[PDB]
Amino acid sequence: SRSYSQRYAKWQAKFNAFSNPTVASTILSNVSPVAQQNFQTNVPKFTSVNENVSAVLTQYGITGPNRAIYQGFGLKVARALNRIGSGPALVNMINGLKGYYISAFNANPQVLDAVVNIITGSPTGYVS
DNA sequence: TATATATATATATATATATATATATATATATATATATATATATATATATATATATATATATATATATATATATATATATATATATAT
Repeated sequence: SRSYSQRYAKWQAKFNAFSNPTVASTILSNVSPVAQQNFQTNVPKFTSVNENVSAVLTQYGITGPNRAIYQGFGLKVARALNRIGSGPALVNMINGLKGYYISAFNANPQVLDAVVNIITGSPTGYVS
């Protein structure tokens, strides 16, 4: 276990280390092509979500930051999908997620279902 | 010891020719400048008057696009760390 004093102390030491020209460049240049792979591998998956969800939002007349609300929701759905996969667990996730957005951010349930209807292909609850 | 010839100089006497300068007298031509008088042309600037075009900036008014940051609101992805929980 670690107290704040300890949390910070070590954080500082590592931050300092990293800031060193040679340390930063050593690490970053070594993980360059690796990171590139990872970025390329997963990012396109979410871009397509942003696109399709955007299309939906335009059909629903959603503008400004309100689009951003639903986009965040959609992205979250996709995230869970990637880290969990479709089926039961995803259903459990989406149900809670909807509750989160509906009541915490006053997102419109109906539109939220429209978002799910794209990413998953249908509203949740039932697997299909 | 003298004389002669051939070259390298210096002088005594004047003259001539050829080059390198300086002056006395004016004029002419050709170049390198400076001025007196105006005008013209061509370039290098500065100003008086406005306008136009092209570039280098600053602002007044809003909007748009492209990059460099900071924040407001959440979410996502990718990397750099710290922790909460176990493996």
